[PDB]
Amino acid sequence: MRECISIHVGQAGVQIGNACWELYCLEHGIQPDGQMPSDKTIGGGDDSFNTFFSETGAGKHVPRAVFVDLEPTVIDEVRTGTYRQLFHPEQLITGKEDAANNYARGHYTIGKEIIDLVLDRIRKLADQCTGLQGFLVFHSFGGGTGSGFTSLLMERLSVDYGKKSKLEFSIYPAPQVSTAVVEPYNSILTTHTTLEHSDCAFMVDNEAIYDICRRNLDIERPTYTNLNRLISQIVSSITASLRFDGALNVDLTEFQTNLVPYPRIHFPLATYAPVISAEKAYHEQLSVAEITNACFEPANQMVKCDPRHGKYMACCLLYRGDVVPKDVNAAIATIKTKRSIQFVDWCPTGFKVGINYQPPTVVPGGDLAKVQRAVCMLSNTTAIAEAWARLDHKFDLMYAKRAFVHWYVGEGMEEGEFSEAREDMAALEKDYEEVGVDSV
Amino acid sequence: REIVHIQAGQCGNQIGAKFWEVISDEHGIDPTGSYHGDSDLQLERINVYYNEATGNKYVPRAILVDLEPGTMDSVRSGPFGQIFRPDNFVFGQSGAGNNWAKGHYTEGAELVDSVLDVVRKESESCDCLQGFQLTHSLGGGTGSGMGTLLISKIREEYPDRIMNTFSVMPSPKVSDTVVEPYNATLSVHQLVENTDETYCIDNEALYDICFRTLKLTTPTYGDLNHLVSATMSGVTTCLRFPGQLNADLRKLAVNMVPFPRLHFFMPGFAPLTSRGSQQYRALTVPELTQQMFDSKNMMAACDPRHGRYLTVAAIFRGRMSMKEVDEQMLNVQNKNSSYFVEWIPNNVKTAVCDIPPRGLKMSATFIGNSTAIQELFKRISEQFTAMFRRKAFLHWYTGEGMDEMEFTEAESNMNDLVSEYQQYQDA
Ligand SMILES: *[C@H]1[C@@H](C)[C@H]2[C@@H]([C@H](O)[C@H]3[C@H]4[C@H]([C@H](OC(C)=O)[C@H](OC(C)=O)[C@@]32C)[C@]2(C)[C@H](C[C@@H]3O[C@@H]3[C@@H]2OC(C)=O)C(=O)[C@@H]4O)[C@]2(C)[C@@]1(O)OC(=O)[C@@]2(C)O
Ligand SMILES: Nc1nc2c(ncn2[C@@H]2O[C@H](COP(=O)(O)OP(=O)(O)OP(=O)(O)O)[C@@H](O)[C@H]2O)c(=O)[nH]1
Ligand SMILES: Nc1nc2c(ncn2[C@@H]2O[C@H](COP(=O)(O)OP(=O)(O)O)[C@@H](O)[C@H]2O)c(=O)[nH]1
Ligand SMILES: [Ca+2]
Ligand SMILES: [Mg+2]
Ligand SMILES: [Mg+2]
Repeated sequence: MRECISIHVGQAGVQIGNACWELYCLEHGIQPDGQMPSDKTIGGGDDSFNTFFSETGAGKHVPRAVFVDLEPTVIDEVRTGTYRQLFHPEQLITGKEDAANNYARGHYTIGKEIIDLVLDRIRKLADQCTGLQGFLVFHSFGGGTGSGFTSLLMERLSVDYGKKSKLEFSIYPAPQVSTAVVEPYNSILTTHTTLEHSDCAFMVDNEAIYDICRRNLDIERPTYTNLNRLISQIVSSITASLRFDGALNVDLTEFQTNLVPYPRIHFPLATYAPVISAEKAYHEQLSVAEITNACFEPANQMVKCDPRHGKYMACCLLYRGDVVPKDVNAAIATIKTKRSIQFVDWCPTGFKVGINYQPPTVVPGGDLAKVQRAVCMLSNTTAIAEAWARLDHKFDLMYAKRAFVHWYVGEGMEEGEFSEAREDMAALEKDYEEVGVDSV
Repeated sequence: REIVHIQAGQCGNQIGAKFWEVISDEHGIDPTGSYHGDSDLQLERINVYYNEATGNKYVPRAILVDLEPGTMDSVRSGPFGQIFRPDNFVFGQSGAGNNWAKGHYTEGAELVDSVLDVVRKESESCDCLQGFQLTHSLGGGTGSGMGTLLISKIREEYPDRIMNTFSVMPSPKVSDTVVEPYNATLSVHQLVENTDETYCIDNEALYDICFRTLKLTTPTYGDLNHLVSATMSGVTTCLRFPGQLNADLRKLAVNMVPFPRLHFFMPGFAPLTSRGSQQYRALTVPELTQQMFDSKNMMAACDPRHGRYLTVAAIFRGRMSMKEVDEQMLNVQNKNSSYFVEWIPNNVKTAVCDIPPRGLKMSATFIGNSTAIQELFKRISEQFTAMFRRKAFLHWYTGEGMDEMEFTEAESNMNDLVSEYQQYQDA
């Protein structure tokens, strides 16, 4: 048991979902038709991969997942694509009219028409769990559905499932691939609304991923496909602790204990390595020391910010592949003596380490070199508040003129909701400032 | 004169399993529960830890407890996993998430009555139950939170029996989560009131022994546990084999505990020899004695020279000169008399058992009630305060219904414990 249900919301959530589940299948040896020859227990089981996959009597391994979008064309590609046999038709849910990059339409006008159906389908999955751990919710900040519907769903999930854990993978907007001027509005609105209902949220800065694809993989103009394959590797690293077993494989929930010192301070910074092309990986072994060192290069971060000018409240290292504790300990020792790693005075300075022996996997036709060992660092740093600061400033510029606000008001929202949301974000920035101040 | 063993949580069940492997070997019991030894000295007091079952089998009087099935599944499939009574596996599914509150107040509260039913079944088959021994960590949630809950419940139902614990203290040096100082402080609060004897096993010390002395660059928890189970075998030798000194739990307590709250012992073991050519070297009684008193052989990271011994129990194992043992023990006291409080005359007691442990021709186990143990609690207190100052990570606990006041109270009592040690260190 300890099942995990994934919910993929809007285009970004769905398309990232595609990449994640394809990768999971390849990591576990699950075919596109759902068959898994190595699984000798037919129709069920309590293996580690069962946290993410249920099983049918016919031997099909089915993602514990729901895909939701307010228009049909993205999910329609799942329905007709390579892994269409993987999902039951009822797991893939679509409306006919999207939120038009408007939080109001995602949370209210359009979202309300489909929310009950979505919850019913999620309930169907939950009732098949013997020990449900919680939910993972994938969505953009900037889209109308990703922002508006997600926050509606999170509110309703808190009612129907209480304090059952809810984690987010949230796509933070970047101008290189953004599709709406109002994405700062949608971002602040959903962040405010979801804050009390989320236990932990992994922000993914599209610009950070964009830069990584350009610099480390020599991709001239990254597409969502490029971005999502990288993002999936990082999500896989984080969930691998749940999907594989091993003596040194520390569960994500245990990292969470360290990562969340106060309820609102639940936004870890993810850093991943190695991201390297096949051309450059050839005849190049990246050691434990090398990939570990790369975790403190801000260019490898999932969110653009500078931890060297902030304070740490936690540092977690999630290794996978050919890695043993001896080498990790040596690597960390070196880093302790050379890097800019200052902790707040109220938390221990020790790094928490987990190791999963299953090696990193890559999708065919991908950009990433297949490597023998990889690492994802999860740190709690005051620096991540930079991301809030940038968004909040963009919000302030437009809202001072009430630009585009009539679109939200026309859908029933009030200016009070905007100022309330913005005030919460101001308080959040203040929170990250306060935790960094020394104790009396 | 039966003892009921309880092992709670991951650490508790893993050291617990190791303990039963070790003493089973000593008593000649194989994984099936059959005696295949060649000495009646092995069976003379085997009733203390084992029930005799049909087919002339020996079954540990052991109850295995956890809020998640993982570790106990591994115990079941372990070397001596088959020996345990299957009905004595009591486990939930939810886990405790390294949360004392979950173990003590919510998740554990749901499971504790089931455990007590098994305790009662075992106690009813005892001719004359002397008491209980618990193995657990203080840094987690189940062993710490639910373990101290169990202790409280057991005291309520058996208020005139002895409660003994092997308690693994957390250390940043060997740590799983940052909230370990919270869990430990909350637990010490319980142990000070509800145990008669507590063996303080410091993970910091276990690591330093493995690293410095035993030359292991990268010790696993399994290697830490070899030290613990060896030590546990030593300190319980007097209970398991015929002898005069500290032959039961109450007589040990009367000898070791001059004041009821000061019942936290530093255990020690010798020899601790790194692998190589010197591993085959013959050990003399003088060398054993010196090593057993050496701070580097202590299982609690405290400097004995920073305090005074209130009481000491020493137990030698193997074929050796009783005369030489007596002479060397007297030498220690007479050559270092200032470290033994003069207001407790003759406070060092020595036992000698013929049966040595596996893989050694002779060994010595040390049990000290030293005021230096205050350093251990001071460490936890400082780590506690660093976080509690800012109420860091407290939401994990308040979410289970706990209030800040309960933390304040636990901290104050542990600080009182420290000052009580300092009082007698200066007396
Ligand atoms: C860890 C490894 C360090 C453990 C190993 C054996 O079970 C342990 C043997 C033990 C070794 O002691 C040493 C190296 O000086 C060591 O245990 C330690 C260091 O704690 C071993 C290899 C032996 C050789 C013991 C016989 C004799 O008493 C001497 C020594 O133990 C003591 C008291 O120092 C044994 O023969 C032990 O088998 C493992 C398997 C290890 O690899 O992982 C474990 O769980 C372990 C402790 O069992
Ligand atoms: N990384 C990544 N980002 C995406 C992807 N698709 C969209 N985005 C980002 O998501 C934001 C727009 O939100 P969408 O998910 O497309 O919109 P939606 O959730 O479908 O909401 P509506 O279309 O308005 O109903 C922009 O910042 C995009 O850059 C994707 O596949 N991968
Ligand atoms: N010596 C030793 N300590 C352990 C072991 N497992 C966990 N610990 C320690 O115990 C604490 C964690 O408690 P744990 O027993 O895992 O949690 P629980 O299952 O909820 O009781 C930490 O301080 C760990 O360092 C073990 O096998 N051996
Ligand atoms: Ca199966
Ligand atoms: Mg859309
Ligand atoms: Mg544990």
